[PDB]
Amino acid sequence: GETLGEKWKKRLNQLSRKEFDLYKKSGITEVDRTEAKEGLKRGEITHHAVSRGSAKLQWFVERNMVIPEGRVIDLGCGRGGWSYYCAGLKKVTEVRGYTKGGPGHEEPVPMSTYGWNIVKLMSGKDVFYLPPEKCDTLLCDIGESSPSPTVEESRTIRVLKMVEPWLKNNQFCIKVLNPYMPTVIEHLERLQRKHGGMLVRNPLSRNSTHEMYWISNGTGNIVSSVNMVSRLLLNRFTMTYRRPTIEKDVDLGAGTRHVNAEPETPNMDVIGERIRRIKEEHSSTWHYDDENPYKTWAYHGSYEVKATGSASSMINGVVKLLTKPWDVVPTVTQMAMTDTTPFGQQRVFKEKVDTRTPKPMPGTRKVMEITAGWLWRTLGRNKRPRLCTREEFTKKVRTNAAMGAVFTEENQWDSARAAVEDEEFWKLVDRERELHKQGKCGSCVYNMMGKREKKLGEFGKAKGSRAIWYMWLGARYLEFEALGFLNEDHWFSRENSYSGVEGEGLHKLGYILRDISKIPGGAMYADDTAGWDTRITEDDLHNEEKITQQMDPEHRQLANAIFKLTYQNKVVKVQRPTPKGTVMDIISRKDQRGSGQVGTYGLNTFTNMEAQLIRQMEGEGVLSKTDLENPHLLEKKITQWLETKGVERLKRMAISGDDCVVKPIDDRFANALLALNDMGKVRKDIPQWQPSKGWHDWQQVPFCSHHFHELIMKDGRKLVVPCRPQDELIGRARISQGAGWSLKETACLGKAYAQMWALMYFHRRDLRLASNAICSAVPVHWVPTSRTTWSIHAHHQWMTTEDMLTVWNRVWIEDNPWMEDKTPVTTWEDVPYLGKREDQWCGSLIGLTSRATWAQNILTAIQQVRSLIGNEEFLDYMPS
Amino acid sequence: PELEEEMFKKRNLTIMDLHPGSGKTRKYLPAIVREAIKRRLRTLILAPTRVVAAEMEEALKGLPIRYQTTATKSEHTGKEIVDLMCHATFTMRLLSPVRVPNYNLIIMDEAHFTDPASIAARGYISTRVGMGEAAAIFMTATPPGTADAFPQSNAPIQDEERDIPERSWNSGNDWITDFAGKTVWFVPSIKAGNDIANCLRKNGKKVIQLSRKTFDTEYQKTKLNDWDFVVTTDISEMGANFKADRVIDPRRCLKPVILTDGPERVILAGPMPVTVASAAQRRGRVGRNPQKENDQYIFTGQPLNNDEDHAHWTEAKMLLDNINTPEGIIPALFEPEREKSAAIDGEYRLKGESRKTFVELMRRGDLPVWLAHKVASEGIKYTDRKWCFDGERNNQILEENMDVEIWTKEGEKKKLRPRWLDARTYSDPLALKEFKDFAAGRK
RNA sequence: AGUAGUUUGAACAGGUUCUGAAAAGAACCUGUU
Ligand SMILES: Nc1ncnc2c1ncn2[C@@H]1O[C@H](CSCC[C@H](N)C(=O)O)[C@@H](O)[C@H]1O
Ligand SMILES: Nc1ccn([C@@H]2O[C@H](COP(=O)(O)OP(=O)(O)O)[C@@H](O)[C@H]2O)c(=O)n1
Ligand SMILES: Nc1ccn([C@@H]2O[C@H](COP(=O)(O)OP(=O)(O)O)[C@@H](O)[C@H]2O)c(=O)n1
Ligand SMILES: [Mn+2]
Ligand SMILES: [Mn+2]
Ligand SMILES: [Mn+2]
Ligand SMILES: [Zn+2]
Ligand SMILES: [Zn+2]
Repeated sequence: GETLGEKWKKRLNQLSRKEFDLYKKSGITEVDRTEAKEGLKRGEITHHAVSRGSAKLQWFVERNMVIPEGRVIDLGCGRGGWSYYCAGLKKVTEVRGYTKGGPGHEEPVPMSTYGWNIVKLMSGKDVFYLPPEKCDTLLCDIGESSPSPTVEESRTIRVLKMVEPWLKNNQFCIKVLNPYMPTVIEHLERLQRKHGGMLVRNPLSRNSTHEMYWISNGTGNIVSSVNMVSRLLLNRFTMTYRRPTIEKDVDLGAGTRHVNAEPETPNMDVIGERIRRIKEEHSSTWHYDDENPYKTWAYHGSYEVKATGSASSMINGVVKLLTKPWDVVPTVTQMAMTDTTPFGQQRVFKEKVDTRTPKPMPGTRKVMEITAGWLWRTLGRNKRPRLCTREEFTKKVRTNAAMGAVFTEENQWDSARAAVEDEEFWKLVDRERELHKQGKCGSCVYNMMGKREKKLGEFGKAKGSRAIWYMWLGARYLEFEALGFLNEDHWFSRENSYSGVEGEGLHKLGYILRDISKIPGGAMYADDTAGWDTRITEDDLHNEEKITQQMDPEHRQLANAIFKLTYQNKVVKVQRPTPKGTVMDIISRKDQRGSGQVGTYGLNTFTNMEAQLIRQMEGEGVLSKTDLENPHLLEKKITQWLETKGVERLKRMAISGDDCVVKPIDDRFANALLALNDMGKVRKDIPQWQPSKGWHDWQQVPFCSHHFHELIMKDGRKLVVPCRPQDELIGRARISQGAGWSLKETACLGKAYAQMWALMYFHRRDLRLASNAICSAVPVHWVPTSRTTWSIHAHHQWMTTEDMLTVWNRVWIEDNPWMEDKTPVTTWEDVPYLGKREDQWCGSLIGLTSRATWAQNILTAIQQVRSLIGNEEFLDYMPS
Repeated sequence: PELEEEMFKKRNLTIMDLHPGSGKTRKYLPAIVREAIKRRLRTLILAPTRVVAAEMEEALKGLPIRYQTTATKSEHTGKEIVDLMCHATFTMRLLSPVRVPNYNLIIMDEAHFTDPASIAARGYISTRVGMGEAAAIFMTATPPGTADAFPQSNAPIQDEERDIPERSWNSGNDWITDFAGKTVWFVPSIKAGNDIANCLRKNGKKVIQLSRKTFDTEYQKTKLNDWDFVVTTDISEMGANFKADRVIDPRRCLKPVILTDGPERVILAGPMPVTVASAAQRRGRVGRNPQKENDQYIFTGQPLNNDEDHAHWTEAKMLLDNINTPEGIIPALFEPEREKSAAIDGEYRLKGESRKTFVELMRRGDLPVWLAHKVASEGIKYTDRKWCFDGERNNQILEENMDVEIWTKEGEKKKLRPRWLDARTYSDPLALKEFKDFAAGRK
């Protein structure tokens, strides 16, 4: 039969030039290209898209229909709009485009838009003969229109047969020029049955073409979508002309990107023994998998395991029934637990962990070496490195700490307490230490898991946030013995490091920030590195190792063994889901931070201290672009700057891991991104070369997920208090580990959340009201013993308002060094609130009708929860 | 009530086109649900309004059904595979970020219903059926393409074109009160119904008022035999079993209409004839007893099938293009609804953040679909309320022939002057109050 | 106008409970990097 598309084509073929020119743009969407075209004529090579295809691809990318990632292959790249647009996406590490070129065809145009250094466009290539390659994203935009539908059908079938071998469980966006002929439809249905995806019409396409796009992230009925497009195009013939919807063109930015995908080369003289032992252990099911996804890691083998991790959340009934106005707030109701199943772990690995960062230039490496040496000498001015003993480890280790056993001889203890109590555990530790003394490692392997925390998501799940690495308990003891003095001697406390905040406590951090705000200088900057532990190069690993020059020979041998055999040569076990089940892959990597090591916090703080010192250097003019490119950079200038003012510059910073607050002497620090981006510390949520934003009020500076407000009490005393968006707190309090609904067996957890709100976030009106309501709706004689169990102390009320006020007075008055006066507060009415405007800006719902109704009729909800729990003893917390 | 097996297999969409009173709600639906329970199929049932859901619940006694509608009670255990809800509830859950079950069978009563969410749900259901992942039964007596305003009934009906009054009447109109049996009067608004029922109670006739505001109490009272008049809006024009004797249908209503005419806006176009489907459904509420042949239908004009410029086609496309599921389905319209120019011509898919703002504006702000889409497609966040004051001076909201002026939540006095005009935000006093609350930041 | 509803790492901080004459030990919970 005659399809609607064929009728549309017949109609289109018989339009005069005037009516065709009106029809082709009737009601379509269209980008404004005048300024971009004028710039492209004048040779401008930044900020401009080279064609209209960048907007077309952006339409699919912003609707999540295609998610370019990894290696991107652009078949028929033309001038390169799609490739140059994909260059700026953060998940893309390499773009390769193949266009035929020659007379009658577009040739690639060179540009310096954002990420241009990872783009390679090759002309003179006919993709119909180019052999398929492995790609993570494939973009095909090949096909030219002819007035004859049969010619277009043949061309479309040829393209569809060409692109098929390239597709293997990856992202794609493929132009189907003529999707309405029946044979093209049957081919497309078979292709979708094999590979997935969906046919989608782009509103930016003109009416003079029937082209559709086969995308990877979609489902639906192909015949129905083709029919819908045919009816749309046929209806466009007769309705009244409409001016096309102008929308502004995509800005592609400028500057290079600091990405690299070179493969890993294993040592096999350091890590060969561990891999041999692992292979010998699981010899029954040891195999080598060719479908492994590891690009920048070395892959050694796999073996079948039973999957661990979960992706479920439990609803906290008491908190949810007493926070009804937040049932409609997406930031509250979309909170879930992160996905720590092998699928989620593999996605986190593919995004963050399985990346590489380029080497710094020689000048950057020299500056880093000098700064690290000076910083290590400064940190150990009053302290000497020392060995930590088995007594301290036994005294410190948690009873339920993970054994993390990898080999069979390590798997005969149920708890860490039993292991450190046993005498065979220390014999295993002694043999591995004797191996370490000879410069060899045989049993230090990293188990990898996902962090289980609360995060915004959708459909009941959240994206995995990070990877946690940890060795066996004996290996953890060995690294504690070698490097645990950094934590036990408080090397990164504020007193010793001048910029660390180790051992301070969240509620006391704002005072520190206030103390930083009184130092003369520019604004206050707070930048977070995107995936900090994955940006750790081998250069700053050696710079962290440099601490071993202050140790004694035996301690130096042990610390060198830990640094070189386990921190700079890491063998990891990571789970992966396969069609046959779940496998454990043995992979290897040399440069990264294994978050979960004993020196994670301290070495993170050290590396960030030196990175921010170098950024202050660059902002003050001591470092220039030519100094950073110099293989023979002079050390005298850097050493002079350090010995003259390094401690004063350290006093301007507050460092906690990759969180930093810096108040430099001027605002050139905002634009000093050369060294910072060259060291690999690429900031998050911002283009790599955009200047950073500085705060002029210290009360808005984010630090450790909080900002800090200065409250004034009735008696005139000041108080710096932590605060965050209220939706985060309410959403986090409403979910827990587990699955399903839960009312009676999570009431004490809700009461604990209420106590935490009363202590840290007493200044938020909604939070204090909700905490009092939750406390009034929880039986007063229950005392929790776990997250779900409780005991009944019938003789004692657990935490009354008087007990909470006593705790508040202890925390904020008695134990607060920053309040000289020490008069205790007698009533909750003297405990202050944020200003109403400040409360509203930080996410409060005060001033809303639903909040007013909830506050007025709160006793009804409290009684409802009371009746739901049962007939228990209850106490009223609500102020009179 | 024999059921063909072919309606229970995937890729099959069954249209059931029986005339009103044939037994679709009370005979065929219980049998289909029983057979779906027997075959262990995850089943969804979709009622247009709450009176239809009440009729289903009455006709589904003794079956395990997990009702998800406010009208009915709730005693679900957890072993139910059948859910019951409304068209709008299903569509707004499809637009929400909470996952909905993969139903193996979907039954939709009154599949002609032209609420934008009903059309979006029909499109989604037909798309899922076309993928071979579900089977559907669409139950409707007046399907698309209906031109018969007088369909077949159980018993003959006397159709008379008298002149129905609009407001209360001091005298005359003896034909109204002289009737002996029960009468169902359809009114276009709750206020007109209030006036009419006051006039009717003035004449010693006790009257029940049905509306969405009084349904919860008044519907069960209607299920008695005491009453003599039911003055109602179109909440009960579909599927309502009243056991009445006369229907009074003025066949007039207000419809949202999108006007381009320079700046695009939405107006509540003045009193127009209802569509043929609406008139036929209203007439079908009487003449359902094969034992009563004296049933009367009194109307005051002719219906119109000119249903082309109405805003619900555009709004249905806006809802359908923004359905968010874990599998990323791109749905298409139900096939008989593809012949509408305004539905087929829309490309309304929004990018992620804009889509989230769109859903937030519809669900929290209670804005109409058109206005919510217009605001979201500009990249305006939910809490940003500047667009309510940035409009041209012609878009000034008047009340009592005076400019509406509000106190924002940030302590400022501003004139209500929205950038986009939707007549449904300031038509009734309650709508104006809700929109003032939204513009003030109190919603 | 009308209609429908939100469905088992490392470092640290604080709190709680029990033991203890106090120190101190034991267990749990929340949070930060
Ligand atoms: N057989 C073939 N092999 C390789 N390239 C081809 C080809 N047939 C056509 N092409 C190229 O494919 C291009 C299609 S247009 C690509 C537009 C691009 N997305 C942009 O935004 O600039 C044409 O320039 C043509 O040169
Ligand atoms: N729960 C956590 C959080 C952070 N960290 C460390 O702190 C680093 C930075 O923390 P972060 O919260 O800013 O996350 P990223 O910047 O790494 O994405 C991480 O890379 C980890 O090394 C950790 O060890 N455990
Ligand atoms: N309690 C009731 C309700 C309806 N009925 C009758 O049953 C017939 C079919 O009812 P129905 O609700 O299934 O009608 P349709 O949904 O098919 O239009 C009608 O003639 C009703 O009048 C009845 O006899 N007793
Ligand atoms: Mn970071
Ligand atoms: Mn951080
Ligand atoms: Mn019915
Ligand atoms: Zn070792
Ligand atoms: Zn705040």
